[PDB]
Amino acid sequence: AEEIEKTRRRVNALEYMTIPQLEETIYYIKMKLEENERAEVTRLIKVKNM
Amino acid sequence: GMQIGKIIKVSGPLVMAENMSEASIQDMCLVGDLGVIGEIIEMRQDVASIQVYEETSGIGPGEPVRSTGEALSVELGPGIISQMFDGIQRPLDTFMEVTQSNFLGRGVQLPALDHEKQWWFEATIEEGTEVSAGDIIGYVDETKIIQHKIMVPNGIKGTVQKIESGSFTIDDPICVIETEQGLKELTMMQKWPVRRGRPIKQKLNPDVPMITGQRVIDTFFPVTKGGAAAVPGPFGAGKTVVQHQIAKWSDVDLVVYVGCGERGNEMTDVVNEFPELIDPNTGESLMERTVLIANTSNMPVAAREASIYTGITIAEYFRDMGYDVAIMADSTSRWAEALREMSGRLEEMPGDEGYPAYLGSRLAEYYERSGRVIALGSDQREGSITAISAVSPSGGDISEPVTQNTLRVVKVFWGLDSSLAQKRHFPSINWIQSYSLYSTEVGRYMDQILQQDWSDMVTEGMRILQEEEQLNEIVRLVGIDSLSDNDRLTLEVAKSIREDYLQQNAFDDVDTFTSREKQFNMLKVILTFGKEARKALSLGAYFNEIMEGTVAVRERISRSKYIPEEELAKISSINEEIKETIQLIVSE
Amino acid sequence: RRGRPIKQKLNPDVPMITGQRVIDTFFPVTKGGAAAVPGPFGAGKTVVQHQIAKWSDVDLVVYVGCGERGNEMTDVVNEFPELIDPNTGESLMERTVLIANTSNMPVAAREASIYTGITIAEYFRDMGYDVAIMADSTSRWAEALREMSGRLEEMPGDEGYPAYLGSRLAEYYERSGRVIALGSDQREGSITAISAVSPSGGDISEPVTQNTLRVVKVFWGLDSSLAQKRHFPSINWIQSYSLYSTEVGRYMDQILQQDWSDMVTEGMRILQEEEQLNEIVRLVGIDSLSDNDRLTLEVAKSIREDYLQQNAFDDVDTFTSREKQFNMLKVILTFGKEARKALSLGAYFNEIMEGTVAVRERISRSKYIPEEELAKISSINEEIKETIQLIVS
Amino acid sequence: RRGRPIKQKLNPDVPMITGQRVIDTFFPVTKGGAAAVPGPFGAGKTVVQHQIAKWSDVDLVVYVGCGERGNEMTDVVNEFPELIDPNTGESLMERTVLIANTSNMPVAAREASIYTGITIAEYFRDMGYDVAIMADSTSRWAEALREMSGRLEEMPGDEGYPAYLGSRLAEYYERSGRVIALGSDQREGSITAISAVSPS
Amino acid sequence: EYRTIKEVVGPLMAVEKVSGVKYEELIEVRMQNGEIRRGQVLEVQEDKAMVQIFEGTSGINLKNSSVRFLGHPLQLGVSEDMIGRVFDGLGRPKDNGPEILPEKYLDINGEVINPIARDYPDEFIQTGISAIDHLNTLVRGQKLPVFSGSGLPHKELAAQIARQATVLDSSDDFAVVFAAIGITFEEAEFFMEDFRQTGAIDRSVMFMNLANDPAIERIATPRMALTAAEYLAYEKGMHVLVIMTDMTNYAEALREISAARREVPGRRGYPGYLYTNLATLFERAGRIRGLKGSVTQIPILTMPEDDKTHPIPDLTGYITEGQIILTRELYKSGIQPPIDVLPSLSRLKDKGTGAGKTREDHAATMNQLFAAYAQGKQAKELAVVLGESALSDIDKIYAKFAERFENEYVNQGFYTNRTITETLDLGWELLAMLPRTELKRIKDDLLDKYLP
Amino acid sequence: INGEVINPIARDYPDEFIQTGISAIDHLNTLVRGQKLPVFSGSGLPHKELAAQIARQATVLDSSDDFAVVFAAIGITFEEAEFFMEDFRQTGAIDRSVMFMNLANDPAIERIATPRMALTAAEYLAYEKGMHVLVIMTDMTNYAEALREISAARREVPGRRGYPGYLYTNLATLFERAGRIRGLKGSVTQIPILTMPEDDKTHPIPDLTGYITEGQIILTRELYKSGIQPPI
Amino acid sequence: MALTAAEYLAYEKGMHVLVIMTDMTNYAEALREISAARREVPGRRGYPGYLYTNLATLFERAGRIRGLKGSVTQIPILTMPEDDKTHPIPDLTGYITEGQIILTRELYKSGIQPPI
Ligand SMILES: [Cl-]
Repeated sequence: AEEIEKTRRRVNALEYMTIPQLEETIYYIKMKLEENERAEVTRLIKVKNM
Repeated sequence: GMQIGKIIKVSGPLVMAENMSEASIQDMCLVGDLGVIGEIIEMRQDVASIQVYEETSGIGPGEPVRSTGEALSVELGPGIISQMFDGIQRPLDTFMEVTQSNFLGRGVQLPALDHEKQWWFEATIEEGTEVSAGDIIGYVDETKIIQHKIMVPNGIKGTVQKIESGSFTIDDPICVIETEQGLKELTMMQKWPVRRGRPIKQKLNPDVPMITGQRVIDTFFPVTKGGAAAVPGPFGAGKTVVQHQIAKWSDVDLVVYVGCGERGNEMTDVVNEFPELIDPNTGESLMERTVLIANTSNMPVAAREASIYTGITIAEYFRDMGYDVAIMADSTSRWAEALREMSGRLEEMPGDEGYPAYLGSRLAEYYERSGRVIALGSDQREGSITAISAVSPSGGDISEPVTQNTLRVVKVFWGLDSSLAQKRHFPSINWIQSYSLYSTEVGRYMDQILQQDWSDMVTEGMRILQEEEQLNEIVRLVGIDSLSDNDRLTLEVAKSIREDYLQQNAFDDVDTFTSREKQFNMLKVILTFGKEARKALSLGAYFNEIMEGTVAVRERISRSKYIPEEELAKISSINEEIKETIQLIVSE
Repeated sequence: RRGRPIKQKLNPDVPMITGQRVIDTFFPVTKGGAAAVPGPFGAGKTVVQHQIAKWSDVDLVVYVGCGERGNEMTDVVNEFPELIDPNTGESLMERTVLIANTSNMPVAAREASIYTGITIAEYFRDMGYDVAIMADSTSRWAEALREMSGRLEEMPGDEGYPAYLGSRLAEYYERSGRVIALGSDQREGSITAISAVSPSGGDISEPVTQNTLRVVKVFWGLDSSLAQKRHFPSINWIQSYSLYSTEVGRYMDQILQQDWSDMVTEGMRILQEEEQLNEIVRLVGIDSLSDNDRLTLEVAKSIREDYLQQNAFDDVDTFTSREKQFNMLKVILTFGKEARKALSLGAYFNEIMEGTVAVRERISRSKYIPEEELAKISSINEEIKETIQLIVS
Repeated sequence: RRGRPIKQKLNPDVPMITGQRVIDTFFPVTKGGAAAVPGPFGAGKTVVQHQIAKWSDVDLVVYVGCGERGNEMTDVVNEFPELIDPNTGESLMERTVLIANTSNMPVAAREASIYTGITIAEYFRDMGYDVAIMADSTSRWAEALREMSGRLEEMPGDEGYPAYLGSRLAEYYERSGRVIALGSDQREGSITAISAVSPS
Repeated sequence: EYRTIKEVVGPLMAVEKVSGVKYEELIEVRMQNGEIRRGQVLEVQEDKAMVQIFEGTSGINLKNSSVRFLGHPLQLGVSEDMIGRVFDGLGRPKDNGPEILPEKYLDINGEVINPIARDYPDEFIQTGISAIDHLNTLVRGQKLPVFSGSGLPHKELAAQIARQATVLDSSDDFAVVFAAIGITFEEAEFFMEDFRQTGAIDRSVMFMNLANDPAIERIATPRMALTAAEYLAYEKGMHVLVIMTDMTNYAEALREISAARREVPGRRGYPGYLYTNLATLFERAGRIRGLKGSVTQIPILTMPEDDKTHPIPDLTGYITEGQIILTRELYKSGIQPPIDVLPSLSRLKDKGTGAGKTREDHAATMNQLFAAYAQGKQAKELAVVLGESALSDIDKIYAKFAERFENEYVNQGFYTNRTITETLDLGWELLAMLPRTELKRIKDDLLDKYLP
Repeated sequence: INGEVINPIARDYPDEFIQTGISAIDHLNTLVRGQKLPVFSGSGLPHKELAAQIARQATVLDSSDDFAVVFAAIGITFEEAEFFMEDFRQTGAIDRSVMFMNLANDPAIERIATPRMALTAAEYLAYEKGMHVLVIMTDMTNYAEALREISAARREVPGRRGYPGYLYTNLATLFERAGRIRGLKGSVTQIPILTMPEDDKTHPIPDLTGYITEGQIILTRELYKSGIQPPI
Repeated sequence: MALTAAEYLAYEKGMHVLVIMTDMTNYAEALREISAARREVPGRRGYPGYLYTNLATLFERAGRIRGLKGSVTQIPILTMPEDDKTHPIPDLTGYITEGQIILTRELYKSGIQPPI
């Protein structure tokens, strides 16, 4: 019974903490990377016209 | 006939030319003395900014720029079938013949069709007849299969004054029409800009199922005549075989194949294997009713972008005749790569992942040009274009811009799966991930034309497959011997659907095509076994007794796919054997 | 800005003795080689470079303070004259040339300090000397190019750096190397380039580091996480590499008459295995780890703490000879090998660890054993084998 | 755009009584203090700020509808006159000034509404009153600045906002506070700033 | 008429030597081949006007083309004869119907309602959908959107509300304005066939914009629709319900147009003025003091990646007065419509419920049903993670409640219209499952009178 | 040195097995005569040793006539160029080879010219002299960086991730100068070699290359750190 | 201004000077305002390419001089935007200064004083 509960805690740690934190961070970084790429081309277009 | 421009600047792929004030925006041009392919992107006073789609090395100021006086267009007329073009309709076979080389020389301009070949024109309209766009004035027996119908061009309206049968080239005047602007002459060839959709009378709902003969498709994920389907193409999933099956078995009149911008050695395979495809009805090459567009990755970016447009304009042309056309594009991911390249070359504000912000619109423009229509003309004839498009994202992820925008405007998705191919399950169509939004309407059509509860059978068939997924997780965890008799049965019926129905050998003489009538009979017996065995369980019989008692009849079910079309009773009579065999089992 | 002409460029195949264990063993540089040390701020890049400048077996050191802290130049002029080579009697300053253009000195002079330094190094190279040139930091040179590019309103590359950044860096590093100099004598000389790079946020994907890694052959990636737990030198052993490892391995095998190449490969393999194990442990726990995997973690721990970690401020630990390095690594691997056998003989991980406390303490303090007393390290191998066999029975 | 002159600012050290338990107890604002209320949509930001407007022990409320819903401005004009003080028999509307520039009204006027409001607050502060200024929402003010920055073809800073976003915000809040007002009286007054923010 | 086109760069065109040209003025390009394209002045400077052509600049010869400046912005010719008629995105007839004679022409931007003249949304609109009418009530003058996703049945829900929506005790003054934005031919056909089959067309005005129509036409579409709605509401005295889908296609079109002008992109690539732009649409909803009539809006949108923080649903939620959420979990359970009442909200619902509007037991049962369902779902999730033996006897009752609530109450079918009386009565049936002692949100007077 | 574009219907399909002598390739990712099969590597990975090995060991079974190897070095260090040249001489592979060596401190315009010079030599030996030619080119990433330098000098606005919009056309024009041609005895086989910046396969250089070439051989740090040679 | 006063008091008036400057983030923001107004070619986050150099001209104004009794000790204070140490302001400052003392919200919330 104790081994079942120790396994259960490791399952819940992954399911309710570890995995969601990874999913949300991946989504965030992916978004932030795209934003910076657009800001970069925006600057280049400005510098172009200079 | 318009003013020739003079180059004032060469800067990489960008060329500027003055004296261009008589040209137009989006005109195709020949740049420099060599006369390489280019396009007018901008105009400031008389100064045109030109994107050049071939090497500009060796070009400098002072050299001429000649506009073609038109945007990218296609020649449409006798001599177009069985030919292989690139994205801008360069005749690849003719290039070999004329230039006597294995190369597409820079500056070489050759007409898309043969303007010297004699054709027999057969006149079918009488003099004095009032005509307008779409009206058929005659026909040419172009190939061994296809009759090419000569239609009155868009923009022409009036009274036929002179017409007769005879031998002509596509440049000869075959008809005299008395229009408002006076007497005008028609030839067998008309031009059309690839970016503009050929006009119709009315767009209709595509509600008639295509018969592909491929069971997984016709039954569970059907596409209609005028519908559209997306197909991911991972390596080793048997995509090309599925494509070949659809091209030769589907009940369409003509096929337009488009290679968008493919790896050189992969494009060669298509060039090789497609003419080797045999038309089932006539025994002729499939090329007898096929137009093929072949672009390698080093074709001009303009040809790779125009690939699908050049192809659908041609499809629209044969659609206007009253034909059913399949347009098959592979790969639209490579077409979109050309759009991504162009977006960067035009210094635009990029959309998602570097694709232009108008990616979604361009895809919508293409797919909405396919469909079932009433063509122009007094006949009010119907034609259709059914679009089958391969996508091939880098990682095989669907959520990427190209596949995502495609699935917003198409209603069918055939999810080819490489893991199924590794399990020898062919065709490798994932029955869980795939879908058809035509299923409900096709179901109504099928129930009517069969006078059977076909839609009830299909949904029940999918339900068993869906439940199989759930039951397999339990088998993996608990074990097969721990399931109930009802669950063990469901797994067997699902196994029979997968093996005896879904799995289909394209290279087997009989299994390569399954008629609509045969598909019904096959799904009937598979489900009838499930029904009778389940009725046996609730009457006191045991699962193993049913299995051990029905070895002979289940093998008849497994061989049903190989039963000839003339002997469909040998499938239908399995139903009686199932009920009789299981009856004895319930007894004993 | 003109490279001093030579007769012939040669292959740099003689390993530099820096005396720093992680470098000499896992990521070595040869005389005539080029190495970069990219790291975040506060990762100890300065101590690393000073250690190399003071302990390397070259004839001359050209140290270029490029756009950095003024006190670091003051530290060098005060410390160097006090560092006496006992085999010579001469200080390190009597073999050093210093070029200083601090961060608040004129920006354009950062580029000049770089070229001033390399030309002086080439001059002494031409005499037949082995020279090491330290550039700290090349990022400040790149930022001077970027600021001038922006003032000329040029179309920039990534992060505002001019698009010709990679070409400039290439012209510098291609001036380093082992050569035959001009003259009837055909004297051999060399320049070894050691350059600091300072990527923002520690992100090595920035243009300066990326363009540098395309032309240098050794990468000593400094790590913020190692620095925070005071693991020095904070070289990331998973990220770092040396293109000279195979050749240096051959040289060392011949010098030591030992299978040194295998030992280094085995050491790195254990470190790579620890990394893969840690990927699981972090997202699962050490609960289900077998005795073998637990042994792997202990051996890797010993490699990290007893070998890789090295205190530049300890009189003995500040420098480790090749032979002492060999003996230390031998001992560490030997414990792993003997413990491994004991596990297959039915002994438990917990028992093996509890019975070897005293000998593993000797391993942990091997780094402090005097060079004249290397027999106190080599003898550990016999204590390992005797102790572990006693545990088996 | 110019803060009304004072003698000197003082420490805002007297807690406001909003009567809202979570605020007065755990996260209190003082008279002359400033409070930001950033939240996602549909989190009750308008109910919170209305509660503060009607219950806080200030002499006057200046309520600025900056780039938001028209119905919320309609709710204020309907409800405020109906909220009668039992002691004095006066309504909340009889001590309120309302400034409204809704989301679909001219965008530049969002910035105008912010400064119109704080200046009126300073005016009543100078008389020796305690004033609350509610800005809902300051995010829409920043959007206005971003729109104009684009028209002017300025170099964008963080998220397309102009580089002077931070200093504009800092200058606004530094106009709030407890003060000794000008005059031989040396009278004291305060402005307490309550600002909604609407982070995407 | 000017023959002074100076530059064409992409969809953008510069016209020189002009006078009296205004910002946003509509223009007309007569091509060298007689073809006519319309455009809009984006910017006007001295003697130059920067214009964008709706249909693009492909094929245009500069020297032989001419530009006419029309002297007015984009307009809609309005009439009461619009009811029963189908138009495209620019208000052109799409149904082959008779000639339309406009009473007047109206700037499709409309005017801003004076905040002081605006009347708070009030009174009940019966949609016939229980989850809406009872728990998330739609009020006259409210903006109440539907947040959906790809593959979810928002098009069936849109068509159901469109034909079922009505006002009680008020005959022949209700109309629906239906705007389709950037949708495919086949989904347009779905809507057209459904309206005609049910007879909903007879009380509707339809504006149908397709996926392959010009992006500028796609963004003009909702403004054409709202201009028609305001005319019918404020000038004809009608209660008008405006349903628009898909607002996600609208924002994509806006982003496409924004990128064409090379404007600085905001969050996730969408324009920095996305909020403001959406507001100029959604704030046209409401009522006006002293006027008969009202405009009510139901914007329908698909949340990209089912992400509610995405700029499209996010900025919409900052503008609207609540939201109706469709979920895949409920859709996969066969619930029609798959409305999740837990994240759904109507902020103005109080103004459309109670005695004289619906019935006196409206608010109490709503509070109780919502509370019981949330507790029921909570108990269900507890049974999932810890097992059925982790629930108390009461928790089991609430779990069973949440099942019937989803299966019988929320689930009604896409062609079933429930009166508010039927919805309220059905709510009492579900509440009767629970012990009377557990109905703590309802006073004893209501319990004694209604509880079955 | 620009060459001419091969008519897509003039190309013949790759038929003959090429034995590289490397198990992980010959067996699991077979190289066929006329294919373009690139190596995707990274900084500090041993694509140098693999390139030398393949050029050294590559052969077709039977045939008698052997491989002429065109080796192009683009923007590499002298130390690496000397390794290649000395390996070719010490094994006699130089007698089969034509080498075009471009260094990191050579002009950007020379780096751009190098692949075109090498491929022009290959097509001449193959399509005019009837030889079977194996073309090995490293490092293609150095080629791409040279393009950015010229592009910036013309003040061109970059496309995705800082590279020219026409990068695809550019790479495609180089990599498609390969394969068998109908009616011709000789052929060109290509093995482009590139380092993936930050080991990122979504980077424009390896991403676009994979769209053009018929597969890729991938080297990894995990295998190399474990002492696997070659770390495929 | 402050550093000129400091170096004066230290090196011309023989004092030991402690310099405290807050908030350095507000200094960098002002630099960016001017850089943006001049339409200069932006670096990271819109900050000018010369941010490191500019900050160095301030922080390097500290230390001691041989033969002089005085000294300048600097304690600059900056708030890290979004608590992000990799932001240009704390990142570049860290490459210049002789260490840094970092306060965290985690330690602060746990009642640690100072939350270093
Ligand atoms: Cl809100």
